[PDB]
Amino acid sequence: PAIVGDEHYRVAQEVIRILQRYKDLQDIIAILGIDELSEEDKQLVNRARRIERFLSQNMMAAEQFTGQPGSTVPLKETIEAFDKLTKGEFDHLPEQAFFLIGGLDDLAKKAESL
Amino acid sequence: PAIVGDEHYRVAQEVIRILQRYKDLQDIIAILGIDELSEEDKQLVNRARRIERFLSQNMMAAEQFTGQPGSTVPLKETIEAFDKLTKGEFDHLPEQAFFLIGGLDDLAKKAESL
Amino acid sequence: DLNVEIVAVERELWSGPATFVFTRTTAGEIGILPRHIPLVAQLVDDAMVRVEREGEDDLRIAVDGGFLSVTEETVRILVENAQFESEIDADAAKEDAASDDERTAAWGRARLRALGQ
Amino acid sequence: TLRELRGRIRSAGSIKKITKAQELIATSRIAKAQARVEAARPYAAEITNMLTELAGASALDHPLLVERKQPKRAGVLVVSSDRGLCGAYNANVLRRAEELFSLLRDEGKDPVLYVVGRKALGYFSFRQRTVVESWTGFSERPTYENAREIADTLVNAFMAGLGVDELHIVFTEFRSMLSQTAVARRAAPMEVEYVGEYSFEPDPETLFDALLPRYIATRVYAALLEAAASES
Amino acid sequence: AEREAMLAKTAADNRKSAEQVAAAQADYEKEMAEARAQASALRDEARAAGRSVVDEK
Amino acid sequence: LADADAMHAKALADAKAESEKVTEEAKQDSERIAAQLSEQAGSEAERIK
Amino acid sequence: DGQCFLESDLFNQGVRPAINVGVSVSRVGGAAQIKAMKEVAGSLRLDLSQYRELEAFAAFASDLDAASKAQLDRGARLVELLKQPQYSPLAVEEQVVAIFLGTQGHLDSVPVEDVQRFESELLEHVKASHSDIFDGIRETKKLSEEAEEKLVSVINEFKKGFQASDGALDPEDLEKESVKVRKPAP
Amino acid sequence: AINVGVSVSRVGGAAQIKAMKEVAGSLRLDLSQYRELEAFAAFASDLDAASKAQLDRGARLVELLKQPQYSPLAVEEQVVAIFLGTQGHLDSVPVEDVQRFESELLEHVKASHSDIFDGIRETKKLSEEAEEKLVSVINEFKKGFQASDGSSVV
Repeated sequence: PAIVGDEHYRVAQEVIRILQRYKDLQDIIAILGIDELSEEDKQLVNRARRIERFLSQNMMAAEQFTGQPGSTVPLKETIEAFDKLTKGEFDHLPEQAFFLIGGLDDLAKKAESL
Repeated sequence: PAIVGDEHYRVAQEVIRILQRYKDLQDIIAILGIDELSEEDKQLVNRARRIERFLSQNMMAAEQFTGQPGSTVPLKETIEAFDKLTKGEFDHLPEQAFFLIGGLDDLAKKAESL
Repeated sequence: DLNVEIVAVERELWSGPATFVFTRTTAGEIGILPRHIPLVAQLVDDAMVRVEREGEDDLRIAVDGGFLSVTEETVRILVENAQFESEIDADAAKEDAASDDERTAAWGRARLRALGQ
Repeated sequence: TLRELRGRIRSAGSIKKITKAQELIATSRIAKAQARVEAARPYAAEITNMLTELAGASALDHPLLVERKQPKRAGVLVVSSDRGLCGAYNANVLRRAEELFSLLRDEGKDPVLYVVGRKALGYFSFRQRTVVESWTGFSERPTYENAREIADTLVNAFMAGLGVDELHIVFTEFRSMLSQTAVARRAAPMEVEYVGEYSFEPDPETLFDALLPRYIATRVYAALLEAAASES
Repeated sequence: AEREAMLAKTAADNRKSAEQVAAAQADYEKEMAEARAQASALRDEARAAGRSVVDEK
Repeated sequence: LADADAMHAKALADAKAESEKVTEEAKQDSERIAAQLSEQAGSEAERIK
Repeated sequence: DGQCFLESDLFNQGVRPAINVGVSVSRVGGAAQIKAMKEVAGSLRLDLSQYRELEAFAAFASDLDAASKAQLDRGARLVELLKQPQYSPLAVEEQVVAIFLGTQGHLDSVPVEDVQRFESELLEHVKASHSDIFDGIRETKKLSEEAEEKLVSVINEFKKGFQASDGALDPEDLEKESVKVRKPAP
Repeated sequence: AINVGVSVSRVGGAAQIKAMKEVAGSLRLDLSQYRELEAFAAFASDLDAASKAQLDRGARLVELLKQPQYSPLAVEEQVVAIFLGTQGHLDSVPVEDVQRFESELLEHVKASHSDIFDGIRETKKLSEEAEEKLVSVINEFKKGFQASDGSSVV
């Protein structure tokens, strides 16, 4: 936080906390099902499954893998988008909207495509 | 039973059984309290608490600190003491009467002290 | 003296000694005293019971449609739902009495009768 | 390879914590459910005493005490859990329900089916029979305000003779902590059992006719509390 | 009519007394907790300003 | 009712006093923080020089 | 440059050829395909690897989101579409039309059990009546917009002409509820 | 990331000042009972109150043990940190505010009441006068604190 500033460090450590708790729960969810969890844990799994997909990106060199053109996401927009995700402000979107998409203007445009 | 007397084997199998029940029950006690038990098993825990205490001894190594001498019970006394204790003939004495006690005639001397 | 039981479908709601007890049945208003004739009656939908409790005391109880039973041994009141005036939800009952559902308004008026009005 | 086995040990070591926790929780909830059964019992014992004493003076000619001349269509209530992990509970219920449907079709009747609990609703939506009505979201803690709605629906379906000629319930009796079973019994029409040997307001026929639907509501309530203690 | 008005006035005076006791303690709490928030904000502004002095120096 | 309104006036006066006391205490507290941060700022300048 | 990882526990469950769609890849990708196949199939590996991840997750869910249900049903159409028997090769002109049905969603309404019959019976229908769609795709390597509109018109004409395969207790042990009467039997 | 459930020291208490034995002697037991209880967090309404208090404690101790890098605490400040948790004064603070409460209190005491720290360091013992002064100053600080949800903590 002395080098990147605290806004980046908070968001990075919150995203890792959520994805670590999700990786711990996968073995429960695979057997007992998501319907069995606490409300806070089930909410966290629905955030984590969105975060995992929002860490995917349409790279330029992947034009031959995906057909779609590539995109670059600014550092500030990356921080703002994961700050909103960890606080649930996109929990009303479908899970498939975040996949390969790039930034928030693209996320909105794919959530409107669905 | 071939190498030590049949009575010693019986009393050892009884003491192991009573402590194995209490070891199974400790979870219910810790999570739900003694008030969540029935009356048949709460009478078993009343004996198991006292057997677990009565295994304790004023060992000679402690004479450095306690100033009292260490006891050396005959085998033929300890098989009687646990035989009487597993049948519940001492349940009206508190746990403090069984700590660090040594032999059975000493339990009589600490019970009349408390 | 009387021995009185108020029994709700979920709980043995009250039990104790009494001198007199007043209530309103589908055949009419009634009140009973220790030597009363054996009887079985149904309360009206907006009914209340008042117990003249022994040692100079009282109870006021709203009763959702109960049945009343008497024998020289004991008085038993069997109730679907009940509420004491010492715990009545008084602010709501004035609006509950105005509802379009017959039993909901009746239960409102029962609680208003337990509130002395 | 070792990494797969270290993963499976990490997995199973978590499951053992979660299942030992719910054994201890269920060991408390059976004490809450038995406390609620024994608290509900005093009302039903007194309503039975009052109903028998009214039946002694009544003509015994209420619809729920008289059989139909030619029955064709019988109503059945099955009750079941809103959660999983129960083990045999839903299977024992649904095997008895099918054993009962094969009794009714062997007399010559066809069942119409009412369901309590999301698990039986899932079963009778995989097997292709209809469900007339269903209720969910209370098998873990029944309240009398639900038993009221179930009894009104069943009794209004019997009294319509669409309509039914009989009423049955399928549920589990809690006998003891180590033993319980699914049971099926006819709730209507009721059998009258004569045995060796008051004022009424306004009349015994009027009270008996207004009391029997309230007895049916307390009997279905007592069965729902036995079902919830047995599930746990 | 004045005897009946004394009964209505005793009920309204009692209700409004109880409402004023509840509102009085609540009104104190609203101002006091707002001052607690402003005290925390004033402390934090001096903490961040002292941090900006460290960063600049 | 006159007692309850007198307690309402007293409660507003005690809130004025209590809030004035708290905001004054925060003014002393905020100075203490600023002085320690300036001592840390000066010690960073000494250390780097 | 890429893997076709053939897994035995996919082979056994009727997914033949048994390509594990998670691990399998080609790193040259859609640079090694005709234009029509890049337009039609361009994301299909990522869509199926997502379906298998969703299917492993939702295996014990009692209920799902509307988009999750749509993906879980689309995935099951795609897996039935990709199955193929030994010694039944398809020309690229027949592969473009076969994958076109799955990607544009024309298979969504067909019940999953019959996807293989619907595929096979459409491909031989198009080969009998509308063979200019194959001559187009083969001679120019592209699905022209007019050929896409014609193909969709032939799919909607065919779908109406299709035919889906649309599918002890003891009375002495039964118990009676009773009302007692303290008078002897008449 | 110290795994307090498996790490050990064969020297033990002979390496701790008396003021630290007086505080930390129950801390390992509390964290062991919390590690056993951890799965019941999904169901805390139904848990018996005598262990619900041990769950609420253990979650606050696991927060109290977190620490930012390059900030080592002097012995006289960590004994007051472990005291807040182990004596149960922290039990009324919401979990998400615990490290902020610890860091704010230690700055407060280091300003207004350094004589608590001087007394701990110079005597190696948390005397009853220093303890009665400290608890008075913890309550006086609580009245001046606020939680991240805006609630009071008193």
